[PDB]
Amino acid sequence: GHMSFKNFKVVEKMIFGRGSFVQLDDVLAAQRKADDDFVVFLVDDVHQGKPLEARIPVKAQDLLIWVNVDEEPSTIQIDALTEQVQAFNGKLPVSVVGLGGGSTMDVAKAVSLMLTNPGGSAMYQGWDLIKKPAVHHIGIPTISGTGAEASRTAVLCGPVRKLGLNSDYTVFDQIIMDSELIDGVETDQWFYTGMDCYIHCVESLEGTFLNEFSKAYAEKAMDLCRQVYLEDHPEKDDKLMMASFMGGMSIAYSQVGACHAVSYGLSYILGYHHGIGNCIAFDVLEEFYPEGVAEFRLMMKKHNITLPKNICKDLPDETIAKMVAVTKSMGPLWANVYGPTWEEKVTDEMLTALFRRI
Amino acid sequence: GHMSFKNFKVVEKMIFGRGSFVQLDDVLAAQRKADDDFVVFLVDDVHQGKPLEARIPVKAQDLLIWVNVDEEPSTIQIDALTEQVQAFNGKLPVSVVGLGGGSTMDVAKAVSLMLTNPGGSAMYQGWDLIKKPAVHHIGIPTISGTGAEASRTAVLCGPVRKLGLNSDYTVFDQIIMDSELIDGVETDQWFYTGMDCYIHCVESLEGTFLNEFSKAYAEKAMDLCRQVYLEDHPEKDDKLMMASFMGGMSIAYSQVGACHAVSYGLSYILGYHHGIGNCIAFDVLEEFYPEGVAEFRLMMKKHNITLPKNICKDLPDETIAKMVAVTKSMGPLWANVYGPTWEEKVTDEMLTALFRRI
Ligand SMILES: NC(=O)c1ccc[n+]([C@@H]2O[C@H](COP(=O)([O-])OP(=O)(O)OC[C@H]3O[C@@H](n4cnc5c(N)ncnc54)[C@H](O)[C@@H]3O)[C@@H](O)[C@H]2O)c1
Ligand SMILES: NC(=O)c1ccc[n+]([C@@H]2O[C@H](COP(=O)([O-])OP(=O)(O)OC[C@H]3O[C@@H](n4cnc5c(N)ncnc54)[C@H](O)[C@@H]3O)[C@@H](O)[C@H]2O)c1
Ligand SMILES: [Cl-]
Ligand SMILES: [Cl-]
Ligand SMILES: [Cl-]
Ligand SMILES: [Cl-]
Ligand SMILES: [Zn+2]
Ligand SMILES: [Zn+2]
Repeated sequence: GHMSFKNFKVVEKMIFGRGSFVQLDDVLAAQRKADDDFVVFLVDDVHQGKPLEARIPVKAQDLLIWVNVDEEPSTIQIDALTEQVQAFNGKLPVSVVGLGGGSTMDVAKAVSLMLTNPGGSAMYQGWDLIKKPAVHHIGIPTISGTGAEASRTAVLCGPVRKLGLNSDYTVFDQIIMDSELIDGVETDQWFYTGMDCYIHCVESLEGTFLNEFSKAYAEKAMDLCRQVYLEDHPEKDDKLMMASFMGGMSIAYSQVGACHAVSYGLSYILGYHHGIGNCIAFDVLEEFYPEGVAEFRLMMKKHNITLPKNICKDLPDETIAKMVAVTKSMGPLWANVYGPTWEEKVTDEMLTALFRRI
Repeated sequence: GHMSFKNFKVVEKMIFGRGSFVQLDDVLAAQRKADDDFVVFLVDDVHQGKPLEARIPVKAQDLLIWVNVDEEPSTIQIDALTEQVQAFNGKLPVSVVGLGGGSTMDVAKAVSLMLTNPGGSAMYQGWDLIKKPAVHHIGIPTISGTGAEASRTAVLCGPVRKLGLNSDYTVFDQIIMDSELIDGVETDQWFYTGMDCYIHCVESLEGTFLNEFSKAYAEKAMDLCRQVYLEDHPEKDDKLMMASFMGGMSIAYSQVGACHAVSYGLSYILGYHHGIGNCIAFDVLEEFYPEGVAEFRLMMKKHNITLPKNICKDLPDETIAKMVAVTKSMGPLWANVYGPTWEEKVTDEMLTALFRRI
């Protein structure tokens, strides 16, 4: 035998450019072989009533689903959506479009997978469980930072917990990166989601699992984040969309760390959304990432960002302990932070003290 | 109608990591459906007698061709190689491997194309002329900087001139980036080929045709080049391989400029190789790229690089004029430098004066 590095599968086709949403209809047309071939549009319901709605190239035969992301995606939701598509028409759609953030894009990835992989989405939560190629699927981010447009995963809250459908088949066939679509995101959520990128970079770049491929992508996306959140460039939306993209590219040969691991306890037990949750966690992690936290804090001041505080002050001991146990279980993240002796530092007590500061 | 941005097609699968050459045999095995399915290895003849030769996973049925790159690739060469493969076996090979620099990788791309596209390689020099998908093809760079592992082109000297087979079908199906394979490149050629990356970045980043996608890739590869040629990092070979890669990625929404346009006259009339030729040209282009040329010159001093000088001092006027006319004809490059009024600055006299300084 020999050791193997990951053979990394990327999004094969991409359009970058402001206004490029207008090209979606042509990309779709190339998949519509028959007159009646149809497309599923999964669209974040934030876009309902906004200028983008009128531009979505929906045909008479197509299925437009408004996705509500008040809660992040779940296996139940995926399974209901996949049955909806199945009841809508006897034919497979020729493409599934995810038009939204990480949540909606992940919904589109997962639906496109479940349309060709029976048994429900929970069954495929894990690594390389998907047996058949997905329906052709297109990702179109309308808020930048998760890198979900680029990744091989779709993160779903299952019967227990948030875990991804990781597979080469998960990857979008096509992405369209049109930063006009993000120009209206509100300041706080713009900050929360873009900090998903920045924080991920900081974590990855301090990790024990890192090569120069991932390092170069993470460095440059962090650089782009600094330009967006500390400077004032006319191309700020294109820069942030590019950062997001580069972040996603960096995932291959890197890992997250202490912020994601903590954030994961907050999300799973207290229902905090992914972006805000990482920001909340990062602000108590100055001992892990002193430079990144200091810079993050200047970024927050620059943009009048106020994080909620005292979230965990009065919670029952038992609820803390549940977050502690979830966080502690994320071995590969803690190994990324501390190396193979991580179990000696990642204690119930050290974690409890972090959560009590949030 | 609407405007369209390019829908950029990238290498779909990639392995990055030192030692990953050992994985080539497994990647090949996945293409060998029948016992007797064969592979073509196109290998730069520099590797003959070197440690790499013994490691190439050549099977009894396979065809190993030593490619001599004393001259850069030509349509005649491509056509002869494609006929050799055709005479070797009645079946199509299941993959074509290019193991070498830009020259060898481009030979592999072009052979893999010609095996499924009859009529000779000259006929396909241009844009999107290829009618049928290529044979599965794998690029494995053994000297870093051209970005040819990433690009949609294969540059061949045709009946006239160097022009590429540009097509989405040209793109490698798989790249393997193993910087162990570049650790032995000699100082001067290491410099010439890595400067292909750096100079390309400088040109692109000053261009009128540039978006933030290409800008971020070009910036980061230029950053990596600076780390390699001005600093002294233990990971210098991984950094340069990554720079090369990122350079290739930047091509989509950018263009070259005055260095490539000049260099092209030198190559076509005087037979200068691509890397050295760009270095030779760049050293007279301080008025176009003052900062890049100054830095390039410190890089040369750091590595005891001496460029040949007085190349054109005594040439016949007529030979200068041929280089001038070739260089002047590269409109899109000159438009990248000066914008749509470029014809008023790009004169016979201005170009002649540059060439007489080389
Ligand atoms: N697949 C992956 O690799 C990956 C990576 C990181 C995170 N994630 C997942 O991504 C999800 C979070 O994604 P996210 O941070 O983009 O947030 P999101 O998709 O939940 O959206 C956040 C909010 O912004 C709103 N929004 C979206 N586009 C907008 C626009 N143009 N204008 C105004 N508002 C807009 C949404 O309606 C929602 O209120 C989580 O479920 C997380 O698990 C996935
Ligand atoms: N397809 C593209 O997008 C693209 C882009 C830029 C340039 N190009 C083309 O690339 C070609 C030049 O490529 P290049 O600069 O890599 O040089 P190359 O392929 O010609 O090789 C240069 C020299 O280095 C030697 N070499 C290669 N690997 C080595 C190793 N491991 N150790 C020692 N010596 C080694 C070669 O034998 C040769 O002498 C030109 O034909 C140019 O037109 C193509
Ligand atoms: Cl829904
Ligand atoms: Cl929340
Ligand atoms: Cl040859
Ligand atoms: Cl030469
Ligand atoms: Zn995240
Ligand atoms: Zn070049």
